Amino acid sequence: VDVLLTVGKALLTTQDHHVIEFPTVLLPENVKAGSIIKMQSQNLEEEKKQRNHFKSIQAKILEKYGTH
Amino acid sequence: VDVLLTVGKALLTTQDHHVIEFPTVLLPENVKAGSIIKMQSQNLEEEKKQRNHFKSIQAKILEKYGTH
Amino acid sequence: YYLNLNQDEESLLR
Amino acid sequence: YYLNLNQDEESLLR
Amino acid sequence: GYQFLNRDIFKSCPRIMERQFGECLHNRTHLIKDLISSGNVGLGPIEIVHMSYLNKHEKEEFGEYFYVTGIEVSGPAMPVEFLEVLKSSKRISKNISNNIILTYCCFNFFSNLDIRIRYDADDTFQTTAIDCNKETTDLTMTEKMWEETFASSVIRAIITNTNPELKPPGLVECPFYVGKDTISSCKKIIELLCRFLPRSLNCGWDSTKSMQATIVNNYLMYSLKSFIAITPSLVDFTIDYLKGLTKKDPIHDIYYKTAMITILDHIETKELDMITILNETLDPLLSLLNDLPPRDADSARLMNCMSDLLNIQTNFLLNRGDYELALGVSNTSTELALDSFESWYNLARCHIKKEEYEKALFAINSMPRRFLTSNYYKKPLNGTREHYDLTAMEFTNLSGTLRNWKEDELKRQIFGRIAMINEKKIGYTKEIWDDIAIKLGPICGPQSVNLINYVSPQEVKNIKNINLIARNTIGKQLGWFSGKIYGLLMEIVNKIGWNGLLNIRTEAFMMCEGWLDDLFLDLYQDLKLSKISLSNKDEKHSGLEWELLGLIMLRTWHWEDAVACLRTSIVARFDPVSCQQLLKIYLQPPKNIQEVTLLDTDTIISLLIKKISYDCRYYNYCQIFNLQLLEKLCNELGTHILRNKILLQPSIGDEIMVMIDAMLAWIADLDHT
Amino acid sequence: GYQFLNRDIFKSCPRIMERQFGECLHNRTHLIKDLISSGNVGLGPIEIVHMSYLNKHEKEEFGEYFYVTGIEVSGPAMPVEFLEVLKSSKRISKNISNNIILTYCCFNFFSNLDIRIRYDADDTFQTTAIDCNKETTDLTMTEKMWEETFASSVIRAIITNTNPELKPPGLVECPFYVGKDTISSCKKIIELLCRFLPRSLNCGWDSTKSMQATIVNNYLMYSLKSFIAITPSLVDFTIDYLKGLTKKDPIHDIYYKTAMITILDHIETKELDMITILNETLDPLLSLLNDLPPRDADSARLMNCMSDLLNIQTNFLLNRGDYELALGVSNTSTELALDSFESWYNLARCHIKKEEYEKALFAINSMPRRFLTSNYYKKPLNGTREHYDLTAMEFTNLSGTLRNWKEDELKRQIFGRIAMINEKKIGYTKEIWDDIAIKLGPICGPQSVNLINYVSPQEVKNIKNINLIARNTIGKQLGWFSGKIYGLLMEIVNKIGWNGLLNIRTEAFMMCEGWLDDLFLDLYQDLKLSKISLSNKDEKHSGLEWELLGLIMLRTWHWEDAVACLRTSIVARFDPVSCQQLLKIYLQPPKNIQEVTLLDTDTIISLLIKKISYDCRYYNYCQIFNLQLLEKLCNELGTHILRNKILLQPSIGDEIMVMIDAMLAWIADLDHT
Repeated sequence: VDVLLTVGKALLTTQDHHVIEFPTVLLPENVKAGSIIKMQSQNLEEEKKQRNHFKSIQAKILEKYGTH
Repeated sequence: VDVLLTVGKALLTTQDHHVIEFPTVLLPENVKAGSIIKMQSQNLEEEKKQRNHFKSIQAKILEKYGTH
Repeated sequence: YYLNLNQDEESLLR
Repeated sequence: YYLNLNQDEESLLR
Repeated sequence: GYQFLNRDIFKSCPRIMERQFGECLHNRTHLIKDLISSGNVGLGPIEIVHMSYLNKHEKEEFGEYFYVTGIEVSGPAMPVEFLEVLKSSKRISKNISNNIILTYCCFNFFSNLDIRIRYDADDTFQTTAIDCNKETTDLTMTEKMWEETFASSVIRAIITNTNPELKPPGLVECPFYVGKDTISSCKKIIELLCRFLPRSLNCGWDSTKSMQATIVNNYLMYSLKSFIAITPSLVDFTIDYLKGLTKKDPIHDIYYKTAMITILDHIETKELDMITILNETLDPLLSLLNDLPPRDADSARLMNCMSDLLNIQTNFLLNRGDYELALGVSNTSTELALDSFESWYNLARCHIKKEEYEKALFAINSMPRRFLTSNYYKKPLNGTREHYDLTAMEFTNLSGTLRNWKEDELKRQIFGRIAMINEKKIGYTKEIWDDIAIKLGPICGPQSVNLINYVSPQEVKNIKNINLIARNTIGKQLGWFSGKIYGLLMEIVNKIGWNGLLNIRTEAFMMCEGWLDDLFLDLYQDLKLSKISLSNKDEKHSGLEWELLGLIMLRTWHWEDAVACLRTSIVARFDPVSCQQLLKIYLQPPKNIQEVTLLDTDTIISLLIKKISYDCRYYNYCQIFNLQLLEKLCNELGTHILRNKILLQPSIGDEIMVMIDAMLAWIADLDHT
Repeated sequence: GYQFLNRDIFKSCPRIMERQFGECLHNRTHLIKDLISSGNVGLGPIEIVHMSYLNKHEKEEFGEYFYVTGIEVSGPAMPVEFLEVLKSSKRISKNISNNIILTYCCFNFFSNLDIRIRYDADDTFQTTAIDCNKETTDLTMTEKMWEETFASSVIRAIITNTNPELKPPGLVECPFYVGKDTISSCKKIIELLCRFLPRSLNCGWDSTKSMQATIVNNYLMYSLKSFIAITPSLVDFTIDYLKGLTKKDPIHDIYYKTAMITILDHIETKELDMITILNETLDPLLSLLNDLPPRDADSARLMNCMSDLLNIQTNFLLNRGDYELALGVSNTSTELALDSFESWYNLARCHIKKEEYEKALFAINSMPRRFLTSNYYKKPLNGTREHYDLTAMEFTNLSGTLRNWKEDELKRQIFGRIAMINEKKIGYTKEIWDDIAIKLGPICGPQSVNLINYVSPQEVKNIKNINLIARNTIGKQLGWFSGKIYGLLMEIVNKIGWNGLLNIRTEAFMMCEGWLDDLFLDLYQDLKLSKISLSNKDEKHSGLEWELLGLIMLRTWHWEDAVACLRTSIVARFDPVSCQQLLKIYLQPPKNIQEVTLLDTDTIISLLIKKISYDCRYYNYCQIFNLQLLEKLCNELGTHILRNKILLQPSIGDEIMVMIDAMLAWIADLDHT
């Protein structure tokens, strides 16, 4: 997604004031009371690049050491 | 920052195979074994927009109900 | 007035 | 050879 | 003048009979220990005077006591003067020893010390500072701790006086604000509270209006605002004094500036000054912000304060119709304090005024959620039951220490185990003291929001509309928290009706809960109750019924009907609860009326005199609220015409005029500076 | 032929004297319970034969036993035949009863049942299945559980035979692979292991080579690879059998295909077939991937397998010089298994070959980290100490059950509490059996990596270079894990020297630890040791010293010096440890030599005959490794010339030729299909 959760801090807050509570202390020391974050994170589009990369390398091996 | 941590999963992994271990089960159900993420997250640039917005609103109040 | 106050108290005593 | 094997065993007995 | 009045008050205190000797002091000490080991002492216990007597026939020691506020404990002088009056004016029989021990107890919640001044029959006194947690400990009194006992007594007297639910029956409230020079006495009190502002977070807070104590929300700030409200001519002096404190103590600037803003709040003359100070206080503060990954416990202390100052700004902007500017402030305020009820409350108000009802209802949803005293008092219940819990020996001892009282007159004024005697009769009127106040009795504590628990059980049972009672009992009571939310809901039904409110609730569900649903149903029933027309083909309805119906009509903003019902509840008998609501309406009118006068000054003055008389009967000689109302009456009538109208009252006499002219003289003194 | 040989082996088994009767069976049962309640049974205990005797003078029961592998437990027939031979060929005295109970125990690790076949003096037998966790339980034997006992015995026999550290002293290893029709017997074994492939994860694994059991890394897969290695003519048959299994059991396709790849691995003829099958196995599998938020315990099972198949691919590509393609595979492999040592190992190899030494060292850093037996055996220590722990009564009983042995000859062959008698003398040569094997004794268990603990203490003390010993003790031993890492480090110093390796270590530090530092220092000391020139101005050095120095030179890839030192250690006495290393070099040469022959076939054949003789002395009649070596010799010499060279050996005779011609006949039978 593409949010922006302002903090009071573990409690975060949206612009429309929906409150998600994350990371009691797992939240960084690079975040502050009344600091703004930019959550999202978890790109599951770049899972097929490496599937392609995987299939490509397998194809090169088969071509070079498998067929005629 | 701007990383990309491939998973085995809590253990994540970089392209150069540095292994950060995050969220034993705090990690989403929208992430998989051998899925790729896109970490960063914590934009501390947009902290001055609302400082400006804050100072601006305070300035409008002072102008309208404070001075001549 | 404090004069009114004193007048009331002077009269309370009767 | 199995013939060589049998020859050895036949000779083991002496 | 004022000394005459004070001595008369000192001679007119009630008497509670101790069951077993010294239980009063041991219970106090135990209460204090529990308060300390519970984390929040707050203001601690009310002051007591304890009297130790010896019956001589029997070789029994026995004790009497009563609760008191308003004695200024600058040092020992004034409590000692009080005790000296008590002993020199004693009237005892032959069987009671002349050797009496008198003790005055004042709790200091700054150091958690209970300060006790003992006064013996040889006219010697000694002061002792007791630490109740460290048990065996007794201390030496410095001028610094004398000053915080002083501040403790003043804060407690103001807070207690302005909150009847905190008052025990028979509480003596002295006029702490009087002295030889009125202005000087008032300045000394104000300067005292101002100098203790850096320690205001240790003064406790009301948890029913705020979750945690804040620089804005604490008893010191409340007490300063309540006292300034009856000294409007000293506001400029106070602001100057606070500015002086910042020069000398800039490390505590946020407290002094917050006090300045609080004082000036709701004063139309000084709106420009308040806004200006708000500006120069808020836009540094915005900067302790950002530089801070350490998160320290002072950051939450200041985010709270910044949030509370924004709420003051938001409320200012809403009241001037500037809804867009208010929403910008209110949104910022809610981020800094998601734990703050007031931040969500004001946010909902912004959305309501902007007719964004769904967003208002979301704000309401996304919103965060008695001193064991009084065994000794028994209610008369309008003369239907006997109120006497003394043994024969206990009565003999009581009479023996009150020899000037004839004994059947004394027994008639005993309510359980306390003798409600008022000797000097300051504030007396026949109508009130010798009739209605004898029935009902003192109207205080949590039950004082209405008269259901004070009248005859038969009068309660004679009410046929059960909802009138069910929507007016003491547990059901709206509470300050949900009373506010109720108000928001009412503000919405005012625009779109109850059915419209329901539609928004499902709109909110579409983007569910229970306690808010309870309010919805309560609101509905109150609205149905509010449209009951309660007569002719000529029935009869008790005063209690008119009162209860009036309270519900107030709740649903039916002002004309409410005032009408409350007034008719007084036509039968005098009704302290109805009276107080009417006085309150006059003092601070509803905002949504077209500048209408619901009650003329002749009606108000009639009610005010009766109310003052009633309060005096059971030892409220402080009466901050009634002072406020007298000041308002002085403002719009002038003091001459006001006093004329007071003299016109049919119940008026010397005893009530002593009280009133003392109040008027104090007010007149203040209009000089 | 083979039956003659088998019966001779059955008549030549040793005897261990039980201290107290039945301790052998009770310890076995207790061991099994501990294995089960520890979670990993693995292969369970080796088979035992227990013999119950009655002394008649004294009315004492007493027992003898010995460990055995290689009896095929298809059903009861073959163990019973074994027991029948034992009893019919007994030679006992008058004091020993003819009533003897014989018991054969074979553990089934598929069902955790210990299967026991009891054979009485009336020639009746009964089979019993014991569950050791459920204690009192005894079961009825189905054909399904007979088949898994069969598979248990075969797997255990292969694994035990190819790992001398798992062997107890006196272990009888039967040639399970012989039969009436050689090819048919071998096919039956192969088909057995193949059909049990879906259950290979329950066969246990070696935890020193892999952290968890995987489809690739488990004892069933290892045993199948080890057996196929001596049946190369049956590879096509096996691949066909596995393809048939996939048709009938496609749900377990990943196991059958993994076996196919494993079998074909390291066979140059079938590289195209292996790569092709690897391709059609890996790029589905890549697809159980993605569709999966559920994460299930089979996903880790398959990620492991996918990772192991990629490692096979990576190793293939490295060996053909295709470093770029190998790195692409190796990077993918490391992601799917960060827990896999082998994935990080191959990654480091990729970087080393690409001369990216820093990245290799990072990979090494970012890498994851005895069956209480043998009381009964006492080492001769080269004839310096007496090895006899029997009581007089225990010896009388032993002699009484071995009546055909003359008693001083019997006592000389007792090593602690086990009589190391070998009656039929299969594999006998005078040089080995009547000299060197009497000293030293069996070379097995964890101490068998060198002869430090087998020679006289004086010979150890006579070594002046302490580092020679310190770098060859048994705890220090490199371990398979760090031996691999050592190899990587050696591969690096080969290119840039040790000082260059240190510079990379700080390069890695610039972007630190302890156990890797230990390897660095060990590596350094080994390199210093490796450049010792060990003679003339003519000193003398023991065989042990030459051996130890040879082992270190192997470790540091000084092949010419290593072979030279190991050979000279054999010039003095025959050295089983040095011999095995030399045979291993011939079987699988180092890759980095310029196709050099370090050992000619005449030298190898000389060593091989002595080694075969030595192994036979203490009952190793299985000898998979030596079969492998004979097959290689047959390949490059032909069987005629090979047999000529064997007949040329000065120690050769009928007894050793019985063994060798049996081995050669088995090999010749396999070259028909």
